[PDB]
Amino acid sequence: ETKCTLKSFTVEKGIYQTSNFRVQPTESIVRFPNITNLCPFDEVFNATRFASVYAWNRKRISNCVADYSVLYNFAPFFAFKCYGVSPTKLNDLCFTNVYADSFVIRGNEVSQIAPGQTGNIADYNYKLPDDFTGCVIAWNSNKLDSKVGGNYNYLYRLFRKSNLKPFERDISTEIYQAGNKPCNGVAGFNCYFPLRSYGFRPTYGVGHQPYRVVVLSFELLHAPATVCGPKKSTNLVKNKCVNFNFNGLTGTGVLTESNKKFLPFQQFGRDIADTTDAVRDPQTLEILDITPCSFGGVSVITPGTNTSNQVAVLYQGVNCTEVSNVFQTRAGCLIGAEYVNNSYECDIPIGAGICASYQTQSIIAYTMSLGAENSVAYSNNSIAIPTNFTISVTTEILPVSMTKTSV
Amino acid sequence: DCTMYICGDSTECSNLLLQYGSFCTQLKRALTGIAVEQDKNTQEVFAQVKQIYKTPPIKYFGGFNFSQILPDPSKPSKRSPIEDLLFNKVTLKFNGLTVLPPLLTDEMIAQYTSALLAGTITSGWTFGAGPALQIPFPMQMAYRFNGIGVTQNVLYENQKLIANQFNSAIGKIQDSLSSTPSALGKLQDVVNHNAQALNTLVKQLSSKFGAISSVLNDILSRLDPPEAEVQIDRLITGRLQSLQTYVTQQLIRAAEIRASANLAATKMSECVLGQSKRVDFCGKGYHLMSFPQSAPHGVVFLHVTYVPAQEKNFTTA
Amino acid sequence: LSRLDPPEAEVQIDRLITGRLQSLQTYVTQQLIRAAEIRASANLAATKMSECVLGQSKRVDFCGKGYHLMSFPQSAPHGVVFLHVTYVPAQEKNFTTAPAICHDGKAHFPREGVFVSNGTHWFVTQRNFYEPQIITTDNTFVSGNCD
Amino acid sequence: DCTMYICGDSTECSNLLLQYGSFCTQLKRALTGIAVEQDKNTQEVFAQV
Amino acid sequence: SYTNSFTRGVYYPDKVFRSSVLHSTQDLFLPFFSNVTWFHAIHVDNPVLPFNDGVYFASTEKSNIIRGWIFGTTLDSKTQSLLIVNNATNVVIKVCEFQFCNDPFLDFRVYSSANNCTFEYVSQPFLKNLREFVFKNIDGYFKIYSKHTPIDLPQGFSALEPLVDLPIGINITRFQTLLALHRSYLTPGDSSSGWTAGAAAYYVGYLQPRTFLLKYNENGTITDAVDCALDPLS
Ligand SMILES: *[C@@H]1O[C@H](CO)[C@@H](O)[C@H](O)[C@H]1NC(C)=O
Ligand SMILES: *[C@@H]1O[C@H](CO)[C@@H](O)[C@H](O)[C@H]1NC(C)=O
Ligand SMILES: *[C@@H]1O[C@H](CO)[C@@H](O)[C@H](O)[C@H]1NC(C)=O
Ligand SMILES: *[C@@H]1O[C@H](CO)[C@@H](O)[C@H](O)[C@H]1NC(C)=O
Ligand SMILES: *[C@@H]1O[C@H](CO)[C@@H](O)[C@H](O)[C@H]1NC(C)=O
Ligand SMILES: *[C@@H]1O[C@H](CO)[C@@H](O)[C@H](O)[C@H]1NC(C)=O
Ligand SMILES: *[C@@H]1O[C@H](CO)[C@@H](O)[C@H](O)[C@H]1NC(C)=O
Ligand SMILES: *[C@@H]1O[C@H](CO)[C@@H](O)[C@H](O)[C@H]1NC(C)=O
Ligand SMILES: *[C@@H]1O[C@H](CO)[C@@H](O)[C@H](O)[C@H]1NC(C)=O
Repeated sequence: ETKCTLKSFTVEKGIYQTSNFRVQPTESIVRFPNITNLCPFDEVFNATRFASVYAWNRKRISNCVADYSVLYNFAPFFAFKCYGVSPTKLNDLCFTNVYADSFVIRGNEVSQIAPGQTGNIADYNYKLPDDFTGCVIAWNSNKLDSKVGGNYNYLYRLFRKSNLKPFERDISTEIYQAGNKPCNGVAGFNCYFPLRSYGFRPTYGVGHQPYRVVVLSFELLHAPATVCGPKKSTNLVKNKCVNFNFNGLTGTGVLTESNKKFLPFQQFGRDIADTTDAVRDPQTLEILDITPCSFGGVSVITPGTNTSNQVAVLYQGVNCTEVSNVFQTRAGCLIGAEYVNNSYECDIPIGAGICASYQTQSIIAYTMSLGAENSVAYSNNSIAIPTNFTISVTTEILPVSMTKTSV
Repeated sequence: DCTMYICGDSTECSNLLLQYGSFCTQLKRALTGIAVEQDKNTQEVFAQVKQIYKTPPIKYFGGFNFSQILPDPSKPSKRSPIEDLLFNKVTLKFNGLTVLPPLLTDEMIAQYTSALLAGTITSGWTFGAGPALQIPFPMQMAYRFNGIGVTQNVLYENQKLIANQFNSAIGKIQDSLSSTPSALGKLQDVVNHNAQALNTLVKQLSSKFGAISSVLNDILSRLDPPEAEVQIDRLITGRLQSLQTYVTQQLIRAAEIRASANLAATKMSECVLGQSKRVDFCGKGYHLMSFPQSAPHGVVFLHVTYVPAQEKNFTTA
Repeated sequence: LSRLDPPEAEVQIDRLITGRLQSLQTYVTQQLIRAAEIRASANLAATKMSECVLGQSKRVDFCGKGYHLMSFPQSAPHGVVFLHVTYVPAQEKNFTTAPAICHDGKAHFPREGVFVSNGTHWFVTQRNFYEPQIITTDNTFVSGNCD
Repeated sequence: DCTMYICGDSTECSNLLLQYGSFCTQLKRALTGIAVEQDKNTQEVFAQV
Repeated sequence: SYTNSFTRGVYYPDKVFRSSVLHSTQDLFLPFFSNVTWFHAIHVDNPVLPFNDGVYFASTEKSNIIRGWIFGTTLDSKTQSLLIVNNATNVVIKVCEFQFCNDPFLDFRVYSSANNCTFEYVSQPFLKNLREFVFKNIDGYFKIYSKHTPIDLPQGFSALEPLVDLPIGINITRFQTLLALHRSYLTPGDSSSGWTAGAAAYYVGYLQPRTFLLKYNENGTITDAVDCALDPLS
């Protein structure tokens, strides 16, 4: 690694920094607040009495977390057809409003509740838009909406001047003026009643029994969305740097207990360097401090390939309690060398007064010696007078000029 | 570390940063050069002596008192009261910014200072030009007075007065340093500048640099890879420029500190390890001797100056 | 300029020019810093040449470690090597020292050097070489009594 | 002055520069330090007496 | 009338904790030592006030004098207006497109004849008895800041906490206060009222975009605040 960093094959003697040591997270946790406001989907699909097809019951759903799974608590429905969206990823998006339109129709008229298709139901009673992005569910309700004598309470419009518009309701009971003869509120020739009744009876087959159809249409206007899917949750982790996703605040670190009492309106805290230091738990009222785990820099203390190949590793600025003689210093922690107790001349600097060398054998690590020890006897009646002279030469090398270059 | 400073826990970001070139290969090399230079500057001023000297057990040099500059055996840390006062007055985990402690700690520099003090008190100037020569302190003072032109009689006769004046000056210099709170300004300004530079380099990560957000995960979790590769490039370029200007400031300040350390070593060699004939290079006035004192990021020289006074008019020919 | 069209390659050329200018401004800054460093080093070397080779200086370690005598320069493709001749004392010996000598009621002090004693004897010597000489009036001066 | 040199008489340009961080702050701090240093260098040579 | 707000009108700019640090932020605040309107003699001749950049409602009412608030655009037909009605133990917040009269009043909830509702946000009720409220609407989020502090505006310091925030955005340009009386004046479109009761005074102060430097102590509460275009020392 040192040869790759220095881009050479014969490294010299010294300490060289190559890379940095990083602890990778094992798991990943995601904590979001509780799910409380379940939208009233149960009261729409499991109601007591549904309305007619022309007077289709419309309910608006907003400001609530919509659990799209409670929709599959019963399961014989043949028409769970979603248009423009997928029935699986419905929990991976959010919409501003949810319009639920429920109505009872015949069995042969279930296919008519679809964008583009025409007939007798989706022409004068309840028409769907062409670019409809939603879900149409339909299920049989023979046991609940069929009487032996006849359930003539459900009405349906058969005649009308012109077709309806997308999401339009008509509750008029005026006589259909078929011919040129002006009708005077009475029924007869060229004057027919538009609203007819259903003869729902249990003796019917499978195409004329009462079928309940619900249409869930999603609206995503420019207004902020208030209907999101159910958020997931996980468990907590202690004494280990993992990936936390606390209510949008995403990061990597160790979540440790502390005594940083937060205020009821705030959820997280930033330090002086604007770095996130503490964050509340979206489940329990308890403050958790975020701490970076083992992180620093690795350095190879190599004596050079000229002598030998035994090298030593040094993690700088990080304790080596977590992830070859291990020894802890004040400038880091070195492995591959043994701490010697006798101070010698410093050869390879490490830090905090520790130097490495080759004893000759293995890499050593010793406190650097500042020099020898010599204490002269100070006396007010003694002196040291020289006798001999020595003429020595001293070399002092100093650069003068540089390499004149131009681009 | 540009792999962590610019790219916070992202592999594609590191792959794109490796494409920029070898900016980090020279940035971390210049930083290591600055570190080696700062570790070497601490050895040209304090490590001039070859052998460590000690003070005699009898603390009677002839009338003078050096209790404030010699190490105190009561305190576990081997320092002097002046060094303790200077140490208790200098007020000292990130996204890839580490700090390396120096090689020579506050104890080895203290031992070097004590050795230099012993050499300049007991031996005089012979400890810095060859073998150490024992000599009484009053005779060293007579030598230093004769070196500037003053005869040795005024010292051999009025020795008690000079000793009392030196003791009074040594006692008053502590109060003078403790009175003005801005005395240790040259040692605090460098630490303040380093702290401000580090805090600014860390804080500038929150800047948008023209992008939508500063965190890469928010960009890469709200947009598309083809539309979230130019917003990451803006942040990469901004952080690279913010690190390049930081490296430039560090280089300029390292050159300034190198010049200051060279000047300090020259003054240590020409004032402590001997007497110089320069005017204001070893104190304002007639220099006699100089005592060094360590400090977490510098050295304090106490220069003893002999100043004439109470002059009178006379006729000259 | 051969794969992409002019109106869409202009932004790429602009980005390349910006990158190559940013990579060159830093080089110019490094060159300026190193040129200032070399200028300071050359000024120091010229000062040492003038104060060590072209004369003798009284500085301690500015013309070599010890007592400077002379200096010889030597050229080098990018610098200069100064060879400083240093006089170092050695083979020191212990002697008894005294500030002055009281004789005839007067305290005499030495002119140059100090009084050394080796046992029931006193001589005058210099501060750099042991040369025992009899205490005479030439190398001594009276400055009062020994009171 | 960063506000006038880069964002001359443009409020939107100043708002866009504000998100760039403390580059202008450190630049003006370095300029003030240079000014103080140049004002101090004139007192170490002429104001010795 | 017109009085001065010496050192009040501050709130938490964001939902983040800070400990013994200084934070400078460019937000929408009320300038210290400014000219705020003190309408104490207007006992319901009460034109609606604008809602350009938020309002600073200060109340020293004796006991349950303020009954709610109205925030509209034009107070006409088909105009989204957010109404808040504070009852004894419950509050009702809705957004109605119905037209309102000159001075809506509560007597038991007949405010106007027209009725049309789009959304509803009922929650916990909001309300030497100083009550400060700061109402703003940014990023489509109608935020309110509430504080109940004992004691006119004194020279003390008290921050405003972001109690409630509603995800709804309207071009709010109106402001209506709701008083209380016992004279039993029905309002089927009435335009005048009045009854001998306690002191009624609603402060109105317009916010401005300014940079404020807040100091957060070890407990994470705002104790010191500095404006940046007031005094040279600031
Ligand atoms: C979420 O529900 C769990 C289990 O009922 C409960 O312990 C926890 O306190 C709830 N969280 C909140 C914020 O109410
Ligand atoms: C390796 O060691 C040999 C023997 O001392 C020496 O001649 C040579 O210069 C050394 N090379 C390096 C690169 O240190
Ligand atoms: C490293 O951890 C050990 C075990 O707790 C501790 O004794 C030592 O002081 C630590 N060193 C540093 C530098 O934190
Ligand atoms: C030096 O001064 C200190 C404090 O003033 C005193 O305790 C000590 O005894 C003195 N030493 C001598 C030798 O006078
Ligand atoms: C010498 O005489 C001058 C002129 O009268 C006077 O100003 C000065 O103070 C005198 N010097 C002393 C030491 O008295
Ligand atoms: C002088 O005497 C002392 C004490 O006996 C001794 O340590 C020292 O070496 C002597 N000096 C010489 C030059 O012999
Ligand atoms: C001291 O040295 C002198 C000089 O040679 C010599 O004459 C004398 O005898 C010496 N003293 C003793 C006691 O030997
Ligand atoms: C506030 O405005 C009113 C009317 O414009 C004026 O009479 C009053 O003096 C102003 N007060 C201050 C403090 O400006
Ligand atoms: C009126 O106050 C009562 C008493 O708490 C409360 O139960 C009721 O919900 C309130 N109604 C409205 C419309 O605020």
